[PDB]
Amino acid sequence: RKVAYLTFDDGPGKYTAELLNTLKQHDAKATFFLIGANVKEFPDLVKRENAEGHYVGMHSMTHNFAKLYKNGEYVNEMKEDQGLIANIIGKSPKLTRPPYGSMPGLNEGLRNKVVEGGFKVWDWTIDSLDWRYNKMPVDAAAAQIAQNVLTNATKPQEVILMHDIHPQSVAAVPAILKGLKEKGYEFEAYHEESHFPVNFWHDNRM
Amino acid sequence: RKVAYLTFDDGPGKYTAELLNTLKQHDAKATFFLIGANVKEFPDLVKRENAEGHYVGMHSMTHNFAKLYKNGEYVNEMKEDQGLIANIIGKSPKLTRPPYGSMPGLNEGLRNKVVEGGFKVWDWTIDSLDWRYNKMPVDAAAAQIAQNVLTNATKPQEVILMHDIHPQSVAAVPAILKGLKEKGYEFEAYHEESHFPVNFWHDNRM
Amino acid sequence: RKVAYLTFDDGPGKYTAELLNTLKQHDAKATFFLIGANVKEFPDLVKRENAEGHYVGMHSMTHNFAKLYKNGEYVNEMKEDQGLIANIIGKSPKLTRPPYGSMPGLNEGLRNKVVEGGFKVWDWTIDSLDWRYNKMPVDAAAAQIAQNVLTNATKPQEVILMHDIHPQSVAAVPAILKGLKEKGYEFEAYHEESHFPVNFWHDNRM
Amino acid sequence: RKVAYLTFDDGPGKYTAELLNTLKQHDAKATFFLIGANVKEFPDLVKRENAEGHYVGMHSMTHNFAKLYKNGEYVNEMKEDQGLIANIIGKSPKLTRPPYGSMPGLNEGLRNKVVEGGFKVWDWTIDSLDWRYNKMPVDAAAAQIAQNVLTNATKPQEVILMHDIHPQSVAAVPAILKGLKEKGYEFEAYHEESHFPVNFWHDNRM
Ligand SMILES: N=C(N)NCCC[C@H](N)C(=O)NO
Ligand SMILES: [Zn+2]
Ligand SMILES: [Zn+2]
Ligand SMILES: [Zn+2]
Ligand SMILES: [Zn+2]
Repeated sequence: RKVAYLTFDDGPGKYTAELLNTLKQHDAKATFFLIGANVKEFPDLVKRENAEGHYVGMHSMTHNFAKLYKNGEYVNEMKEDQGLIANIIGKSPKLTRPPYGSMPGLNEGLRNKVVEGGFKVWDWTIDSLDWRYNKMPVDAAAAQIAQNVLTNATKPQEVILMHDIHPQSVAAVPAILKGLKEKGYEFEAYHEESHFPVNFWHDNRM
Repeated sequence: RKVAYLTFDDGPGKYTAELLNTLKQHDAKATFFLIGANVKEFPDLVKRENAEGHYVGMHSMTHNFAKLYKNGEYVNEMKEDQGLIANIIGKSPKLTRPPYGSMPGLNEGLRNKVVEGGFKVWDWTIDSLDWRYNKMPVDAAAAQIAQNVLTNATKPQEVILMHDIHPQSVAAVPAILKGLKEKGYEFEAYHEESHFPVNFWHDNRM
Repeated sequence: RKVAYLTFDDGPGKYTAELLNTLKQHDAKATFFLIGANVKEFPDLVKRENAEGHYVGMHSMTHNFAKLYKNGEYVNEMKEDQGLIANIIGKSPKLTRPPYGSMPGLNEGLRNKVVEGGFKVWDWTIDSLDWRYNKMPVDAAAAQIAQNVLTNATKPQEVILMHDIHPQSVAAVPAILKGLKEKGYEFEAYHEESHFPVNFWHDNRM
Repeated sequence: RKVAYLTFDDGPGKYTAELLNTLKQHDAKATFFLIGANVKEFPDLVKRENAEGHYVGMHSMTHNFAKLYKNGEYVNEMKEDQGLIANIIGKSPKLTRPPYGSMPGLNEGLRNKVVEGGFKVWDWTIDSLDWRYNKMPVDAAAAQIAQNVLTNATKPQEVILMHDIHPQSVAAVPAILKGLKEKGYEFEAYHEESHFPVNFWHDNRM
């Protein structure tokens, strides 16, 4: 079975509800990796993401490279971001998404602390590259991002990276949902029991 | 449609002429990010890079993290570097490659300055790790450096980070050239007219 | 009659148990040079190395060059390390493995004191370089590290230097085991009564 | 095609005239790498070595790892040793043999200085392991030593590392000298305009 894991970073944002509506019409499940401050400011959308069948994961508190990796705060920020989400959805997620991917920031020491604290790490297999088209005419941008994604969809499992804080990304998800559904894909959320490694370190403990 | 951008950093140096011959024999173009100290010491090598169809960009004066980022000399140092390079080749190139990468050093202050100065910032999407392989037989090191590069070229555009100031790096270039070619890359150089963003801050202004 | 002596340094550590299993699966015996702080923290791992047919040697307390050599605490530290290990496994090992190798730390005075104290000193005849491969996917590093050891085993007795305190290192050992055994090596531990000299000073009193 | 390049280090010494007699007795030609202070002390042996058709090359002034490599004095000591030898044999040898081998002592920087100062660098392809048997019965010691050597002789050219300051090494030579004539080998000395690379770095500028 060819599965497509849509993943969404740095949320929630002002386009998130738009996106949740779009995904529901297509009976598509997804994963969100939320930043701490956005959880505080959008508790509703967070509750809604869970309620509508999507996995809710963490993406830290600061999204600051020096704190997370150089100063080794990764696991602490994931844990605090875990609390905020637990307070809303009533369960403590295990799946983290490292800001800026895990390579090279998540060294051998921190990778131990992630395993030792119960967390999994998921990077991705596809960069939609949606940030390139920021502040550009949404329509044209989005269809380009769909190209970025659709034409790299090759292997049975695919973990796609998108940012639902950007309009062109959210706008792209329509056209990505059609073309992937074509090539035999299914759009599921990440399931914690069904975990399989997807990380730049090929580190199978996460 | 696939294009690989070999980029060589910290040069020019005593191996740089050898690399220039290898590039020319294979009809391949690359990009060089130079430390001004070497611009001065090897001005003929700078002049030849530009003359053989390669891009000549800046990589600062001091290559000192503290001066560049903590003290905020990045844009200064890149313009000094720019001036020196112009005197030799007649162009004031706009592309900068930050020492130690942009993340975490190029903060938002400097990033604004970069844009207000009309400069451009390239990081990389493939790290050859070439300079680390310096405690082994050069040919064996070059094999492992090619292997790194060859097995990470997946995207239609790869910005491969190397350093022309180490023997194992230049020795690695032929295997690299041959491999990517079988995978379908061309080895164009950077063109300023065709700039597409490549940093770690996902800042598509630079 | 060819014999590979796998040696692991700076342990025990969080991957030592996994490595201990993997040795067991292949009936291979090895040698562990331990740091005193680690000996104190993982006492049961020490016991398990010993109880499984491995030689348990010393690698100082501080792994601090200036304290060991410029200050001459080498024999002191290896003696305290010996004391700590004996309390666990019942025997006072004699063999030490110098942090940073013996050249040039183990000066003549210290080499004399080594011999006066009944200690033996081993450096190695093959550097895996394993610990340098900590910025790449762990499988990939492990394959390069295997390649290193395999392509350098040519002498009837080879002492391979590794570190069991790194994931890529422990991941390299299976491919190292298979390979050397293709080349007809068997994997013994160090044996006190069968001591032969292996050091950079060519001092056959050690 | 058969060639065996016997090389002897750290000379001249007490047994060098014996060795020189042994080689002459077998029409064998060899290579000596001389330490500076031994050249000062044994001018006749140095003179005699050149006069009888063997190559005379340098092996440094101090034979000191930290001065040569860490403090970067290698080339200076080789040039100084070179002067001493020129003052006796009326030419300046190009071939140096690094104390302790070139790996990892001779880094990329020092390998440039050696290239630039006009010097070549020969390691070896066979370690006699002669130093193991020091202060042991010269008879048995030598026989073992011929064995280590003869055993690993299989490639068209061999560069054997021996030490003519040791009695067992010298005594071993008769047994080696036609252990190798049968296998085919002929015993030539090194000649500069016939130079081919034999170095642990596989650096072919050397
Ligand atoms: N100490 C270091 N080299 N830092 C690691 C990254 C260096 C960066 N690729 C660079 O400066 N390239 O020129
Ligand atoms: Zn993010
Ligand atoms: Zn640099
Ligand atoms: Zn160590
Ligand atoms: Zn020597």
